[PDB]
Amino acid sequence: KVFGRCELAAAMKRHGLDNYRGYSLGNWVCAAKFESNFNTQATNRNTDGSTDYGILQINSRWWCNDGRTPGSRNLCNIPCSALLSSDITASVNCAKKIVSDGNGMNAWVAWRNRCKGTDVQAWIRGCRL
Ligand SMILES: [Cl-]
Ligand SMILES: [Cl-]
Ligand SMILES: [Cl-]
Ligand SMILES: [Cl-]
Ligand SMILES: [Cl-]
Ligand code: NA
Repeated sequence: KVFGRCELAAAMKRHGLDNYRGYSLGNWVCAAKFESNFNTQATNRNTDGSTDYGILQINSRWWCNDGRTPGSRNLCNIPCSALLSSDITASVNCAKKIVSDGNGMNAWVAWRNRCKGTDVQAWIRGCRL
């Protein structure tokens, strides 16, 4: 599913991400924009052989099981395919664990490089929330 901007903002808020660990909703929308262009089916292989999955490009090295990432963990206790669903529940619940891991949203390199320090409220501007 390719979400609309405000559609995704509303779904993330309903799933409790708004201000989660202090990160306002626009941070999460901005991260999803640059990780996946709001496409739940996005996948991308990493140089180390792991793969990133879903709207927030969650990595099989630590967070989900895809059966082909040697030496990895599955700390969200989910198949990586669950992160591709039209229902964002699994991606949200896993993102909550990731963002609590110590480095906050810096875990998402694209958030650090493209969202951090910017006017992230622009990502939710105009949305009925
Ligand atoms: Cl957009
Ligand atoms: Cl915001
Ligand atoms: Cl594996
Ligand atoms: Cl599995
Ligand atoms: Cl933080
Ligand atoms: Na894994």
